[PDB]
Amino acid sequence: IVEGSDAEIGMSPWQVMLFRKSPQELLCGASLISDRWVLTAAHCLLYPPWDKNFTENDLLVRIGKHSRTRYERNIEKISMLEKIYIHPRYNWRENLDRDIALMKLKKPVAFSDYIHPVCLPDRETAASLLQAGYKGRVTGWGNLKETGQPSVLQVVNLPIVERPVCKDSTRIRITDNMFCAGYKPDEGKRGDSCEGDSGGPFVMKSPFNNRWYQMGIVSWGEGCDRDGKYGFYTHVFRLKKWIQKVIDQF
Amino acid sequence: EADCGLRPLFEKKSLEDKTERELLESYIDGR
Amino acid sequence: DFEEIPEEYLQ
Ligand SMILES: N[C@@H](C(=O)N1CCC[C@H]1C(=O)NCc1cccc(Cl)c1)C(c1ccccc1)c1ccccc1
Ligand code: NA
Ligand code: NA
Repeated sequence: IVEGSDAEIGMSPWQVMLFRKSPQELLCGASLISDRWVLTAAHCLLYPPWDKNFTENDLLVRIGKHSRTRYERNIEKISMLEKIYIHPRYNWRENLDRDIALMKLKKPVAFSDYIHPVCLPDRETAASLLQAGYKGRVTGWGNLKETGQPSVLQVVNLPIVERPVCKDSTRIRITDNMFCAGYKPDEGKRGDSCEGDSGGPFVMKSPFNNRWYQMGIVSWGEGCDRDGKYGFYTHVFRLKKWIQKVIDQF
Repeated sequence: EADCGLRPLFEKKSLEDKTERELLESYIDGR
Repeated sequence: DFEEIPEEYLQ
């Protein structure tokens, strides 16, 4: 996260760290959506251009964390993966269209003050809140600048951007399964996701029911926090039919 | 979950985090 | 750079 701040304790209790077993290292962010299901970006798990093709046994998830590097004894929980599910139409070849994946945990995780699931949006909450100028929040342990790494989880609040501005900022083909967020060059505030924040949640707090909803997944950007560029996020509601199908079937 | 999106250390205790109001102030719809 | 996690999780 670039130009963010340190998270408060328990501020993002759905935040998940995807952790490589060997070598032991951070791989991505992710989010807790129930006691046994974790949501992330598909490119955290499968990205052939970079020879990335992780299997269940390569990975752990670490839930309840705040410090990036510490083992947070009596606070964090570490879970093994039963199964990975990648969207069947995830487009790793071109533009990261449908950049979404689910991971089922081997055993349910116990909720706590530090571990709690986020909501997924219904159609109406999505329609009400996914509007240009409305702000969401991104959290992660990724890099603090494009060209370095945080002691603790970082947080940044960013406005959703008008779709023509998103389109006109990039040469990538953008789709309805994406939205972009960030400040414009003239606005006097900045911030972005960056490398290592991939797969983490873009959340919004509904003013109707005072609950947090995950609207986006950290997906792609050109550099980090560049003027005139924006971060792009997987549109969780647009892909919710697939999420529901996987959870119901598996 | 029936209890999703309600943080133990914030919503469940009626405590606000330091910047959530920034989000609320950006939301025009429905007020 | 990361503190070693408990061996039980690497079984
Ligand atoms: N920089 C690429 C990208 O974002 N990638 C490559 C694969 C993983 C992804 C990435 O690094 N995501 C993390 C990230 C960084 C900054 C902000 C956010 Cl929100 C997320 C991106 C891209 C490459 C060249 C020109 C424009 C955009 C891309 C886009 C689509 C397809 C291929 C490359
Ligand atoms: Na364009
Ligand atoms: Na920017």
